[PDB]
Amino acid sequence: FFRGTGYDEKMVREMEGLEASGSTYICTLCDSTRAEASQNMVLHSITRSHDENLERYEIWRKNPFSESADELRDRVKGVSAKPFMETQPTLDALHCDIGNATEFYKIFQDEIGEVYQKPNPSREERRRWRSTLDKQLRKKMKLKPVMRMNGNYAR
Amino acid sequence: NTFLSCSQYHKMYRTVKATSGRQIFQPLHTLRNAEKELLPGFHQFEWQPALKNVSTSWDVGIIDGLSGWTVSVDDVP
Amino acid sequence: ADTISRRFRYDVALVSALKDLEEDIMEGLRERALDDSMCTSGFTVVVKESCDGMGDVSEKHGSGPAVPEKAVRFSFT
Amino acid sequence: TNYLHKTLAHVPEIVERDGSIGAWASEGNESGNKLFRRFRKMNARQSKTFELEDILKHHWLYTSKYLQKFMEAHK
DNA sequence: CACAGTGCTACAGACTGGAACAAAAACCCTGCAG
DNA sequence: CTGCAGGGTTTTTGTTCCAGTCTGTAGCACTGTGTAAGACAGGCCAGATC
DNA sequence: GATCTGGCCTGTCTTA
Ligand SMILES: [Ca+2]
Ligand SMILES: [Ca+2]
Ligand SMILES: [Zn+2]
Repeated sequence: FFRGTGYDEKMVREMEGLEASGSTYICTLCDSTRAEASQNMVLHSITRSHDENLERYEIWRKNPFSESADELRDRVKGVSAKPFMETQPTLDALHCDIGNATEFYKIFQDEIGEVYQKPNPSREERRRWRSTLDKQLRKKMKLKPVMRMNGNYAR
Repeated sequence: NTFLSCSQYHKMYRTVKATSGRQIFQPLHTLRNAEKELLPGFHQFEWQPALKNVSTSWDVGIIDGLSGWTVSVDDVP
Repeated sequence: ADTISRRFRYDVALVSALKDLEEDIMEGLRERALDDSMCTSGFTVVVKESCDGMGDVSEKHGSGPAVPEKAVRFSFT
Repeated sequence: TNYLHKTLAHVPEIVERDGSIGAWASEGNESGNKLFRRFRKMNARQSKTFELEDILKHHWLYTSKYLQKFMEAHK
Protein backbone atom coordinates (compact mmCIF):
# COMPACT_ATOMS: atom_id res chain seq x y z
CA PHE A 1 0.00 0.00 0.00
CA PHE A 2 1.48 3.32 -1.14
CA ARG A 3 0.73 6.62 0.60
CA GLY A 4 2.03 9.81 -0.99
CA THR A 5 2.22 12.39 1.78
CA GLY A 6 5.67 14.00 1.70
CA TYR A 7 4.95 16.69 -0.90
CA ASP A 8 4.40 20.32 0.08
CA GLU A 9 1.45 22.27 -1.30
CA LYS A 10 3.21 23.74 -4.34
CA MET A 11 4.03 20.31 -5.75
CA VAL A 12 0.68 18.73 -4.79
CA ARG A 13 -1.15 21.55 -6.56
CA GLU A 14 0.96 21.40 -9.72
CA MET A 15 0.88 17.58 -9.92
CA GLU A 16 -2.91 17.30 -9.47
CA GLY A 17 -4.11 19.97 -11.91
CA LEU A 18 -5.01 22.73 -9.44
CA GLU A 19 -3.85 26.37 -9.67
CA ALA A 20 -0.96 27.44 -7.46
CA SER A 21 -1.02 28.91 -5.07
CA GLY A 22 -2.99 32.03 -4.28
CA SER A 23 -6.04 30.96 -6.23
CA THR A 24 -9.66 31.55 -5.31
CA TYR A 25 -10.05 27.80 -4.56
CA ILE A 26 -7.93 27.41 -1.45
CA CYS A 27 -8.40 23.86 -0.19
CA THR A 28 -6.72 20.86 -1.79
CA LEU A 29 -9.17 18.63 0.11
CA CYS A 30 -12.36 20.71 -0.28
CA ASP A 31 -14.09 22.91 -2.85
CA SER A 32 -14.52 26.08 -0.78
CA THR A 33 -13.41 29.36 -2.28
CA ARG A 34 -11.25 32.02 -0.66
CA ALA A 35 -14.10 34.34 0.29
CA GLU A 36 -16.46 31.50 1.19
CA ALA A 37 -14.14 30.04 3.85
CA SER A 38 -13.83 33.52 5.40
CA GLN A 39 -17.45 33.77 6.53
CA ASN A 40 -17.96 30.02 7.42
CA MET A 41 -14.44 28.73 8.93
CA VAL A 42 -14.87 25.48 10.89
CA LEU A 43 -17.42 23.43 8.88
CA HIS A 44 -16.08 21.57 5.83
CA SER A 45 -16.03 17.95 4.58
CA ILE A 46 -13.25 16.31 2.53
CA THR A 47 -14.38 15.78 -1.08
CA ARG A 48 -11.39 15.96 -3.46
CA SER A 49 -9.78 12.75 -4.71
CA HIS A 50 -7.72 11.57 -7.67
CA ASP A 51 -10.38 9.91 -9.83
CA GLU A 52 -12.79 12.81 -9.33
CA ASN A 53 -10.12 15.22 -10.61
CA LEU A 54 -9.48 13.04 -13.66
CA GLU A 55 -13.20 13.09 -14.44
CA ARG A 56 -13.33 16.85 -13.86
CA TYR A 57 -10.45 17.53 -16.24
CA GLU A 58 -12.44 15.46 -18.73
CA ILE A 59 -15.45 17.73 -18.18
CA TRP A 60 -13.30 20.86 -18.61
CA ARG A 61 -11.76 19.65 -21.88
CA LYS A 62 -14.87 18.13 -23.48
CA ASN A 63 -17.07 21.04 -22.26
CA PRO A 64 -20.49 19.48 -22.92
CA PHE A 65 -22.71 22.35 -21.71
CA SER A 66 -20.80 25.12 -23.55
CA GLU A 67 -20.16 27.60 -20.76
CA SER A 68 -17.89 30.62 -20.84
CA ALA A 69 -14.41 30.43 -19.34
CA ASP A 70 -15.43 31.61 -15.86
CA GLU A 71 -18.57 29.47 -15.49
CA LEU A 72 -16.78 26.33 -16.68
CA ARG A 73 -13.90 27.04 -14.31
CA ASP A 74 -16.55 27.28 -11.59
CA ARG A 75 -18.16 23.94 -12.49
CA VAL A 76 -14.95 21.91 -12.12
CA LYS A 77 -13.95 23.93 -9.04
CA GLY A 78 -10.63 24.73 -10.70
CA VAL A 79 -9.32 21.62 -12.46
CA SER A 80 -7.76 22.82 -15.72
CA ALA A 81 -4.89 20.31 -16.13
CA LYS A 82 -4.84 16.52 -16.25
CA PRO A 83 -3.41 15.03 -13.05
CA PHE A 84 -0.68 12.45 -13.60
CA MET A 85 0.62 11.54 -10.14
CA GLU A 86 -1.74 10.36 -7.40
CA THR A 87 -1.49 12.05 -4.00
CA GLN A 88 -3.22 11.02 -0.78
CA PRO A 89 -5.47 13.79 0.65
CA THR A 90 -3.49 14.76 3.76
CA LEU A 91 -1.74 17.76 5.29
CA ASP A 92 1.97 18.41 5.52
CA ALA A 93 3.01 19.13 9.07
CA LEU A 94 6.22 21.14 8.73
CA HIS A 95 5.13 23.72 6.18
CA CYS A 96 1.84 24.05 8.09
CA ASP A 97 3.75 25.07 11.20
CA ILE A 98 5.87 27.49 9.12
CA GLY A 99 2.79 29.06 7.50
CA ASN A 100 1.00 29.52 10.80
CA ALA A 101 4.08 31.06 12.42
CA THR A 102 4.43 33.53 9.54
CA GLU A 103 0.74 34.44 9.98
CA PHE A 104 1.21 35.14 13.70
CA TYR A 105 4.41 37.08 12.98
CA LYS A 106 2.32 39.35 10.74
CA ILE A 107 -0.30 39.66 13.50
CA PHE A 108 2.36 40.77 16.02
CA GLN A 109 3.92 43.11 13.44
CA ASP A 110 0.40 44.58 13.08
CA GLU A 111 -0.21 44.86 16.84
CA ILE A 112 3.05 46.69 17.62
CA GLY A 113 1.43 49.68 15.96
CA GLU A 114 -2.30 50.36 15.84
CA VAL A 115 -3.81 49.09 12.57
CA TYR A 116 -7.47 48.95 13.65
CA GLN A 117 -7.36 52.68 14.51
CA LYS A 118 -5.28 53.88 11.53
CA PRO A 119 -6.35 51.60 8.64
CA ASN A 120 -3.83 52.93 6.06
CA PRO A 121 -0.27 52.78 7.41
CA SER A 122 2.65 54.00 5.31
CA ARG A 123 5.52 51.81 4.12
CA GLU A 124 8.06 53.49 6.39
CA GLU A 125 5.76 52.82 9.35
CA ARG A 126 5.66 49.12 8.42
CA ARG A 127 9.46 49.09 8.35
CA ARG A 128 9.65 50.81 11.74
CA TRP A 129 7.17 48.38 13.31
CA ARG A 130 9.07 45.34 12.03
CA SER A 131 12.35 46.85 13.24
CA THR A 132 11.10 47.46 16.77
CA LEU A 133 9.46 44.00 16.90
CA ASP A 134 12.75 42.38 15.93
CA LYS A 135 14.59 44.54 18.49
CA GLN A 136 12.25 43.31 21.23
CA LEU A 137 12.46 39.69 20.03
CA ARG A 138 16.26 40.01 20.19
CA LYS A 139 16.32 41.37 23.76
CA LYS A 140 14.10 38.48 24.94
CA MET A 141 13.73 34.93 23.54
CA LYS A 142 17.24 35.36 22.02
CA LEU A 143 16.14 35.37 18.37
CA LYS A 144 17.58 37.12 15.32
CA PRO A 145 15.37 37.75 12.27
CA VAL A 146 15.34 35.59 9.15
CA MET A 147 14.51 36.40 5.54
CA ARG A 148 12.58 33.18 4.94
CA MET A 149 11.31 31.50 8.10
CA ASN A 150 12.67 28.01 8.82
CA GLY A 151 10.92 25.67 11.24
CA ASN A 152 13.13 26.22 14.29
CA TYR A 153 12.01 29.84 14.43
CA ALA A 154 8.40 28.58 14.39
CA ARG A 155 8.84 26.14 17.29
CA ASN B 1 44.29 14.70 9.70
CA THR B 2 41.15 12.94 8.37
CA PHE B 3 38.46 15.45 9.47
CA LEU B 4 36.99 13.06 12.06
CA SER B 5 34.64 14.81 14.48
CA CYS B 6 35.20 14.01 18.16
CA SER B 7 31.76 12.44 18.53
CA GLN B 8 32.14 10.41 15.33
CA TYR B 9 35.50 9.19 16.66
CA HIS B 10 33.90 8.14 19.95
CA LYS B 11 31.26 6.30 17.91
CA MET B 12 34.02 4.46 16.03
CA TYR B 13 35.85 3.76 19.32
CA ARG B 14 32.83 2.17 20.97
CA THR B 15 32.14 0.18 17.80
CA VAL B 16 35.65 -1.26 17.39
CA LYS B 17 35.98 -2.02 21.11
CA ALA B 18 32.62 -3.64 21.84
CA THR B 19 32.72 -6.04 18.87
CA SER B 20 35.81 -8.30 18.89
CA GLY B 21 38.19 -6.27 21.00
CA ARG B 22 40.86 -5.84 22.17
CA GLN B 23 40.33 -2.13 21.55
CA ILE B 24 43.01 -0.43 19.46
CA PHE B 25 42.18 3.29 19.56
CA GLN B 26 42.43 5.29 22.77
CA PRO B 27 39.52 6.92 24.64
CA LEU B 28 38.68 10.58 24.21
CA HIS B 29 39.93 11.86 27.56
CA THR B 30 43.46 10.55 26.91
CA LEU B 31 43.59 12.14 23.46
CA ARG B 32 42.57 15.41 25.12
CA ASN B 33 45.46 14.94 27.57
CA ALA B 34 48.07 14.58 24.79
CA GLU B 35 46.79 17.89 23.41
CA LYS B 36 48.16 20.43 25.92
CA GLU B 37 51.67 19.77 24.59
CA LEU B 38 50.94 20.84 20.99
CA LEU B 39 48.93 24.04 21.55
CA PRO B 40 50.85 27.17 22.53
CA GLY B 41 51.47 28.11 26.12
CA PHE B 42 53.38 24.99 27.18
CA HIS B 43 57.09 25.41 26.41
CA GLN B 44 59.24 27.95 28.22
CA PHE B 45 61.07 30.69 26.33
CA GLU B 46 62.87 33.95 26.97
CA TRP B 47 63.07 37.21 25.01
CA GLN B 48 66.41 39.04 25.23
CA PRO B 49 66.13 41.95 25.77
CA ALA B 50 62.67 42.11 27.37
CA LEU B 51 59.88 42.86 24.91
CA LYS B 52 58.34 46.33 24.83
CA ASN B 53 54.97 46.66 26.63
CA VAL B 54 54.42 42.88 26.37
CA SER B 55 53.88 40.65 29.40
CA THR B 56 56.53 38.04 30.17
CA SER B 57 54.21 35.20 31.21
CA TRP B 58 54.70 32.25 28.85
CA ASP B 59 51.56 30.20 29.60
CA VAL B 60 48.80 32.30 27.99
CA GLY B 61 46.57 30.10 25.85
CA ILE B 62 43.64 31.39 23.81
CA ILE B 63 43.08 35.07 24.68
CA ASP B 64 39.95 37.04 23.78
CA GLY B 65 40.78 39.59 21.11
CA LEU B 66 38.72 42.44 22.57
CA SER B 67 41.74 42.98 24.86
CA GLY B 68 39.94 44.63 27.75
CA TRP B 69 37.20 46.79 26.22
CA THR B 70 35.37 48.85 28.86
CA VAL B 71 32.03 47.40 27.72
CA SER B 72 30.10 50.22 29.44
CA VAL B 73 27.27 51.49 27.25
CA ASP B 74 28.28 55.14 26.80
CA ASP B 75 31.42 54.43 24.73
CA VAL B 76 31.84 52.70 21.37
CA PRO B 77 30.03 49.34 21.61
CA ALA C 1 17.64 15.31 -23.50
CA ASP C 2 19.21 17.97 -21.25
CA THR C 3 18.72 15.82 -18.15
CA ILE C 4 21.26 13.78 -16.21
CA SER C 5 19.39 11.45 -13.87
CA ARG C 6 19.76 8.07 -12.17
CA ARG C 7 17.30 5.70 -10.58
CA PHE C 8 16.84 2.20 -9.25
CA ARG C 9 13.87 0.35 -10.63
CA TYR C 10 11.04 0.43 -8.11
CA ASP C 11 10.49 -3.31 -7.61
CA VAL C 12 14.21 -4.08 -7.18
CA ALA C 13 14.85 -1.34 -4.62
CA LEU C 14 11.70 -2.41 -2.77
CA VAL C 15 12.67 -6.09 -2.51
CA SER C 16 16.12 -5.11 -1.30
CA ALA C 17 14.76 -2.73 1.37
CA LEU C 18 12.33 -5.46 2.47
CA LYS C 19 14.94 -8.23 2.42
CA ASP C 20 17.14 -5.99 4.60
CA LEU C 21 14.49 -5.58 7.33
CA GLU C 22 14.16 -9.38 7.59
CA GLU C 23 15.92 -9.42 10.97
CA ASP C 24 13.24 -7.20 12.52
CA ILE C 25 10.24 -8.99 11.01
CA MET C 26 11.59 -12.34 12.25
CA GLU C 27 12.23 -10.87 15.71
CA GLY C 28 8.71 -9.44 15.76
CA LEU C 29 7.28 -12.85 14.88
CA ARG C 30 9.35 -14.31 17.74
CA GLU C 31 8.32 -11.75 20.37
CA ARG C 32 4.68 -11.86 19.25
CA ALA C 33 5.03 -15.65 19.79
CA LEU C 34 3.35 -16.29 16.44
CA ASP C 35 4.46 -19.35 14.49
CA ASP C 36 7.28 -18.49 12.09
CA SER C 37 6.58 -21.07 9.38
CA MET C 38 2.79 -20.75 9.25
CA CYS C 39 0.46 -17.95 8.08
CA THR C 40 3.21 -16.38 5.98
CA SER C 41 1.07 -15.38 2.98
CA GLY C 42 -0.89 -12.38 4.22
CA PHE C 43 1.72 -9.71 4.92
CA THR C 44 1.00 -6.02 4.27
CA VAL C 45 3.59 -3.25 3.88
CA VAL C 46 2.56 0.42 4.13
CA VAL C 47 5.10 2.68 2.42
CA LYS C 48 5.38 6.47 2.69
CA GLU C 49 6.77 8.11 -0.45
CA SER C 50 8.01 11.67 -0.82
CA CYS C 51 9.26 13.96 -3.61
CA ASP C 52 11.07 17.26 -3.22
CA GLY C 53 13.14 19.84 -5.07
CA MET C 54 16.28 21.65 -3.96
CA GLY C 55 17.56 25.02 -5.15
CA ASP C 56 21.02 26.31 -6.12
CA VAL C 57 22.87 23.05 -6.72
CA SER C 58 25.97 24.49 -8.38
CA GLU C 59 26.81 23.22 -11.87
CA LYS C 60 30.12 21.68 -12.94
CA HIS C 61 32.32 22.59 -15.89
CA GLY C 62 32.29 19.09 -17.35
CA SER C 63 31.68 18.17 -20.99
CA GLY C 64 27.95 18.29 -21.69
CA PRO C 65 25.15 18.88 -22.01
CA ALA C 66 23.98 22.08 -20.31
CA VAL C 67 21.84 21.41 -17.23
CA PRO C 68 19.78 23.59 -14.90
CA GLU C 69 20.98 24.03 -11.33
CA LYS C 70 17.92 22.95 -9.34
CA ALA C 71 17.73 19.24 -8.47
CA VAL C 72 14.80 16.93 -7.64
CA ARG C 73 15.14 13.97 -5.28
CA PHE C 74 12.46 11.27 -5.15
CA SER C 75 12.68 9.00 -2.10
CA PHE C 76 10.56 6.50 -0.16
CA THR C 77 10.44 4.87 3.28
CA THR D 1 -4.46 31.72 4.31
CA ASN D 2 -4.77 28.11 3.10
CA TYR D 3 -2.97 26.44 6.00
CA LEU D 4 -5.26 28.19 8.47
CA HIS D 5 -8.25 26.74 6.64
CA LYS D 6 -6.72 23.24 6.76
CA THR D 7 -5.71 23.49 10.45
CA LEU D 8 -9.13 24.82 11.50
CA ALA D 9 -11.39 22.65 9.34
CA HIS D 10 -9.95 19.30 8.23
CA VAL D 11 -7.82 18.23 11.23
CA PRO D 12 -10.29 15.91 13.08
CA GLU D 13 -11.26 14.21 9.81
CA ILE D 14 -7.73 13.31 8.72
CA VAL D 15 -6.60 12.35 12.25
CA GLU D 16 -9.55 9.92 12.43
CA ARG D 17 -9.03 8.57 8.90
CA ASP D 18 -5.26 8.10 8.68
CA GLY D 19 -4.94 7.48 12.42
CA SER D 20 -2.12 10.00 12.76
CA ILE D 21 -0.61 13.07 11.12
CA GLY D 22 2.96 14.29 11.42
CA ALA D 23 4.25 10.74 11.37
CA TRP D 24 3.65 10.99 7.61
CA ALA D 25 5.06 14.53 7.46
CA SER D 26 7.57 15.74 4.85
CA GLU D 27 10.23 16.16 7.56
CA GLY D 28 11.52 12.70 6.65
CA ASN D 29 12.48 13.88 3.16
CA GLU D 30 13.83 17.40 3.76
CA SER D 31 16.29 16.07 6.36
CA GLY D 32 17.71 13.76 3.71
CA ASN D 33 18.44 16.79 1.53
CA LYS D 34 21.18 17.67 4.02
CA LEU D 35 22.91 14.41 3.10
CA PHE D 36 22.71 15.31 -0.61
CA ARG D 37 25.12 18.16 0.04
CA ARG D 38 27.71 16.32 2.13
CA PHE D 39 27.56 13.44 -0.38
CA ARG D 40 28.36 15.85 -3.24
CA LYS D 41 31.59 17.21 -1.68
CA MET D 42 33.05 14.34 0.36
CA ASN D 43 31.96 11.14 -1.37
CA ALA D 44 30.95 11.94 -4.93
CA ARG D 45 33.40 11.58 -7.79
CA GLN D 46 34.01 15.04 -9.24
CA SER D 47 32.67 14.45 -12.74
CA LYS D 48 29.34 15.40 -14.28
CA THR D 49 28.75 11.86 -15.53
CA PHE D 50 29.24 9.55 -12.53
CA GLU D 51 28.20 12.04 -9.83
CA LEU D 52 24.55 11.09 -9.54
CA GLU D 53 25.44 7.40 -9.69
CA ASP D 54 27.90 7.53 -6.79
CA ILE D 55 25.68 9.80 -4.68
CA LEU D 56 22.75 7.42 -5.13
CA LYS D 57 24.90 4.44 -4.14
CA HIS D 58 26.49 6.03 -1.06
CA HIS D 59 23.10 7.28 0.12
CA TRP D 60 21.54 3.83 -0.22
CA LEU D 61 24.45 2.39 1.79
CA TYR D 62 24.06 5.00 4.56
CA THR D 63 20.31 4.44 4.83
CA SER D 64 20.34 0.64 5.25
CA LYS D 65 19.43 -0.90 8.59
CA TYR D 66 21.91 -3.77 8.37
CA LEU D 67 24.95 -1.54 8.97
CA GLN D 68 23.14 0.48 11.63
CA LYS D 69 22.66 -2.72 13.64
CA PHE D 70 26.44 -3.16 13.66
CA MET D 71 26.92 0.50 14.50
CA GLU D 72 24.65 0.25 17.56
CA ALA D 73 27.47 -1.78 19.21
CA HIS D 74 24.84 -3.17 21.63
CA LYS D 75 24.87 -0.12 23.90
C1' DC E 1 5.33 17.33 19.79
C1' DA E 2 12.84 16.21 14.05
C1' DC E 3 16.74 14.48 15.12
C1' DA E 4 21.41 13.17 15.06
C1' DG E 5 25.10 15.86 16.61
C1' DT E 6 28.31 19.74 18.67
C1' DG E 7 32.76 19.43 22.52
C1' DC E 8 33.76 20.52 27.26
C1' DT E 9 32.68 19.78 32.05
C1' DA E 10 30.60 17.24 35.87
C1' DC E 11 29.63 13.25 38.56
C1' DA E 12 27.39 8.68 38.30
C1' DG E 13 28.97 3.72 38.51
C1' DA E 14 33.07 -0.10 38.04
C1' DC E 15 37.53 -1.07 40.69
C1' DT E 16 40.94 -2.35 45.23
C1' DG E 17 41.59 -4.02 50.52
C1' DG E 18 40.88 -6.97 54.46
C1' DA E 19 37.00 -9.20 57.36
C1' DA E 20 34.25 -12.34 57.31
C1' DC E 21 30.18 -14.51 55.78
C1' DA E 22 26.85 -17.01 54.00
C1' DA E 23 24.77 -19.32 49.86
C1' DA E 24 25.83 -22.42 46.57
C1' DA E 25 28.17 -26.29 43.49
C1' DA E 26 29.15 -30.49 43.82
C1' DC E 27 32.62 -34.42 45.78
C1' DC E 28 32.80 -37.58 49.24
C1' DC E 29 31.10 -39.75 53.08
C1' DT E 30 27.90 -41.48 56.95
C1' DG E 31 22.83 -42.92 58.38
C1' DC E 32 19.08 -45.09 57.79
C1' DA E 33 16.72 -47.26 54.42
C1' DG E 34 14.75 -52.60 50.78
C1' DC F 1 24.25 -53.90 45.94
C1' DT F 2 20.94 -49.60 45.83
C1' DG F 3 18.11 -45.58 47.26
C1' DC F 4 17.84 -40.55 49.37
C1' DA F 5 18.90 -37.36 53.45
C1' DG F 6 21.84 -34.80 55.18
C1' DG F 7 26.69 -34.74 57.66
C1' DG F 8 31.11 -32.62 56.63
C1' DT F 9 34.77 -30.73 52.64
C1' DT F 10 36.74 -27.03 49.25
C1' DT F 11 35.99 -23.41 46.13
C1' DT F 12 32.85 -20.18 43.92
C1' DT F 13 30.40 -15.97 44.35
C1' DG F 14 29.98 -12.40 46.46
C1' DT F 15 29.43 -10.40 51.12
C1' DT F 16 30.03 -5.08 54.18
C1' DC F 17 33.23 0.37 53.65
C1' DC F 18 36.07 3.62 53.35
C1' DA F 19 40.57 6.02 50.72
C1' DG F 20 40.77 6.45 46.40
C1' DT F 21 41.35 5.90 40.07
C1' DC F 22 39.08 5.37 35.89
C1' DT F 23 35.34 5.23 32.56
C1' DG F 24 31.11 6.55 30.26
C1' DT F 25 27.04 9.24 29.80
C1' DA F 26 24.31 13.59 31.16
C1' DG F 27 23.80 18.79 31.06
C1' DC F 28 24.69 22.88 28.70
C1' DA F 29 22.54 26.29 24.04
C1' DC F 30 22.21 25.71 19.52
C1' DT F 31 22.61 23.71 14.04
C1' DG F 32 20.54 22.65 9.51
C1' DT F 33 17.49 20.57 5.81
C1' DG F 34 13.08 23.51 4.70
C1' DT F 35 14.68 29.11 -1.12
C1' DA F 36 9.57 31.93 -6.53
C1' DA F 37 6.49 32.94 -9.45
C1' DG F 38 1.56 33.27 -9.89
C1' DA F 39 -3.38 34.95 -8.74
C1' DC F 40 -6.37 38.94 -8.29
C1' DA F 41 -8.46 43.57 -7.90
C1' DG F 42 -8.41 48.27 -9.18
C1' DG F 43 -6.91 52.51 -12.00
C1' DC F 44 -6.52 54.27 -16.60
C1' DC F 45 -5.29 55.27 -21.37
C1' DA F 46 -5.13 54.67 -26.15
C1' DG F 47 -6.98 53.53 -30.06
C1' DA F 48 -11.10 52.45 -32.29
C1' DT F 49 -15.80 54.25 -33.61
C1' DC F 50 -20.03 57.26 -34.46
C1' DG G 1 -14.29 65.84 -31.65
C1' DA G 2 -16.88 62.90 -27.83
C1' DT G 3 -17.39 58.10 -26.29
C1' DC G 4 -15.96 53.64 -24.76
C1' DT G 5 -13.85 49.41 -23.65
C1' DG G 6 -10.12 46.05 -23.86
C1' DG G 7 -6.06 45.30 -22.05
C1' DC G 8 -1.90 47.28 -19.97
C1' DC G 9 0.14 48.20 -15.55
C1' DT G 10 0.77 48.24 -10.49
C1' DG G 11 0.38 46.85 -5.73
C1' DT G 12 -0.76 43.18 -2.30
C1' DC G 13 -1.46 38.16 -1.10
C1' DT G 14 0.10 33.10 -0.90
C1' DT G 15 3.26 29.04 -0.76
C1' DA G 16 7.81 28.69 -1.40
CA1 LIG H 1 9.87 23.85 -3.91
CA1 LIG I 1 9.63 22.56 -2.27
ZN1 LIG J 1 -11.27 22.94 2.36
